[PDB]
Amino acid sequence: MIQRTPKIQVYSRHPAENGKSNFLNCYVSGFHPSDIEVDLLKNGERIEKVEHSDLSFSKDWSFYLLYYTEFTPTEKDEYACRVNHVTLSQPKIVKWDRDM
Amino acid sequence: GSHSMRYFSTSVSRPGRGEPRFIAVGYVDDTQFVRFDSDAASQRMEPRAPWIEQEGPEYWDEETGKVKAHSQTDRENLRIALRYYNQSEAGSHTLQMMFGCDVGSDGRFLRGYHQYAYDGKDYIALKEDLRSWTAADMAAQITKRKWEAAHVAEQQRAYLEGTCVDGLRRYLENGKETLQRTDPPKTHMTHHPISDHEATLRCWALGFYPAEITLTWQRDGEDQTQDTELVETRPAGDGTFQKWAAVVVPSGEEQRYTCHVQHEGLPKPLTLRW
Amino acid sequence: QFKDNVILL
Repeated sequence: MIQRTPKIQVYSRHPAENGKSNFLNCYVSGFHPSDIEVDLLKNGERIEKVEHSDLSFSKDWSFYLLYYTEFTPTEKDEYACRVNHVTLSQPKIVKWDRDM
Repeated sequence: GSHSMRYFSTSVSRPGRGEPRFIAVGYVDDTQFVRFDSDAASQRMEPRAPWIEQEGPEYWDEETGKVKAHSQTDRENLRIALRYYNQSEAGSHTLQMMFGCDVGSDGRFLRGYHQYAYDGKDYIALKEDLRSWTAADMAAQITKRKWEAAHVAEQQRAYLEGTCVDGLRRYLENGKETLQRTDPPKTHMTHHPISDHEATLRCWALGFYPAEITLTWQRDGEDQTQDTELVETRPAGDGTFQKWAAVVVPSGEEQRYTCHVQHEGLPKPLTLRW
Repeated sequence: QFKDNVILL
């Protein structure tokens, strides 16, 4: 049985505005098996209280999850998403890009 | 418009690290409304949409009973599948299941589904006639004969045409203010200078429901099918969805390009130019 | 409304 590597997107719910409180998202999709680790980082350090959607899957049977947290973007603060999966040789860090 | 109800469930063995995890989820269109997680403390079917909360304690009791029994059935199903395949117990395995129905705008039955995947690959599926099974391999052929001998197809027909369409209809009425909405995309273009002789044009679609949409690039009337980066439709987290399509552009050539956007919330397709 | 069905493989 084959395995599929997560696709990863880190993005904000609403267009980014410094001082405006927002939601930071990390969408992992297209993966098999469902065993996965996902974290959102603030300045290279793991955020606590991060929530996630209930595990669900697409028509090709591959899984997807949304990991999210409330935050206020600022120009100096960097955000990232960390993902680990069987198919990955090392944890994957995808940096938040306001433009993407 | 036409609507759908789906239930998805995943059982995964966690060898050496505990008992199998079961997670089921219920959707009406692109909106989740229920969940059950065997690992959770609650041990109950839980509400996930404002409009399902109105269901009395009887509903929640029955739903819990049905999903718990399905959870335990799928735990034995993993053991059966291991046996069919002569797989090692050291390996971790997944059984996924999907069932539900489609209805038209008048609320009539359009289609029923009841299908399984073992380890992310088709196992057995109810055919559209709701009378027979498509089995993907020799193991599924064994399951198929047991299901033919047990008249299981008839039970699923009766559910998919009955309880499934009745429930979908009730949910659609009770959650009318939310489910019946179609939020058209807020569209815009961005420009990001790469180097001297290049820049990325990116076409955005934001805040749409439902998730289906098309974004397409053109260089002066002609399609640009292979130079476009298109990301997956992603949830904003608030009920709505987002997507973008980008093309790399030679410096001073931004005017040649147009972005095209189709969504059911849009009376007519949008065209965007830089 | 979830199905009312114990079905074994």
